[PDB]
Amino acid sequence: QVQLVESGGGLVQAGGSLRLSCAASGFTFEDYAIGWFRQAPGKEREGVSCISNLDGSTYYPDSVKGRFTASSDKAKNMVYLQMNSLKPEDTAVYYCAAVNAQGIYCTDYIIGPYGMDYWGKGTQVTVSS
Amino acid sequence: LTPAAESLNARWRTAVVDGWNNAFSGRYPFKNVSSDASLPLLAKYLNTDTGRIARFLQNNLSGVLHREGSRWVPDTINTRGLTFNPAFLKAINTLSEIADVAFTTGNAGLHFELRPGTAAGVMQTTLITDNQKLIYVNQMPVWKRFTWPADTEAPGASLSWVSTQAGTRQYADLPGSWGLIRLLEMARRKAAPGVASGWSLSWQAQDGRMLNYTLRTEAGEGPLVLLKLRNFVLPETVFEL
Repeated sequence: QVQLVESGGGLVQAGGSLRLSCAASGFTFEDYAIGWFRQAPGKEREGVSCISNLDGSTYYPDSVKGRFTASSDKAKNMVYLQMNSLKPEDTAVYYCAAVNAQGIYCTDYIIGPYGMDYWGKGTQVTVSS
Repeated sequence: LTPAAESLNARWRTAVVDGWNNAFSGRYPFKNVSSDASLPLLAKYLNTDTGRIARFLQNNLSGVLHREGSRWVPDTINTRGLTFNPAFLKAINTLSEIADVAFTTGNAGLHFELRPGTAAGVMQTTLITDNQKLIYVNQMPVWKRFTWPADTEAPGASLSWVSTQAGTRQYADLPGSWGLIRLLEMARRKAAPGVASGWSLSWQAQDGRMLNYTLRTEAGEGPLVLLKLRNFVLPETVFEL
């Protein structure tokens, strides 16, 4: 069984930085793409990043592009989300998710309607002003 | 036109066009009507090698029209009394692509995959084609392989959904051998970005919610290729002035 454990959540001041970690286990790391998603109260869940361990492709929507960077560590089976210049709009529960990377590359469609195969339980990120 | 060009156009009409029109006029997919075109009869016309069309092309046009894979490539150079009708070349290449994708065995038949998509306010979806069911629950998508046509006493396709605010509603129920094709036609379709051999399908349900799926094909447009027959006209001439 796949396990995805998020950590690094917490309260941060606007303009500050936060690094999220997704500890992955129970799958061949190289065969999967890892997506970061967020859901805030009174908002639909949305994709914020995609990284494929299979082809190296990445995707970020314009809302976070240039501020958020996803990276993959094959040595530790971890995926990080480095969040810089944090805004109040970034407050949400953040989830990491996994999807079979065979036959795909990271796009808005993958972290949009396509659907994920496995989900983590999520970590709270609160941006304070 | 020269009499060689003229008699070739007349042979094309009597040997092929007239019986294509008799067999397929006022039938789905050619016209959006309840009566279905016969798939075995359509195979008899457009089969890659044994089809009535391929046999006409080989017997009459072997010196000016040649095969290249699933394509028919014209060559009227050095036959100065002949210029192909562009609608003719386009029609035969449309039919050759359909035969290449859906008629490899000499009969209708292909495999494809569907993956249920997600959308705001949609809790569950059920898509059925020729008694093959894809039931999407718990935001748990899976790729499922399908056959078209599939042998069943219930041919056709259906789509239903459960919104976050109501019980099950039926989007469409399309009976017959073309049921899947009729259903696909109703979706908003485009290449799925980042999905190899992938197409996004989006049906706007009666409550305004989107019923999303990803289609994955084995070759070309897969079952979407049959939509090229919608309003398709076999031209009355091979050669023009």
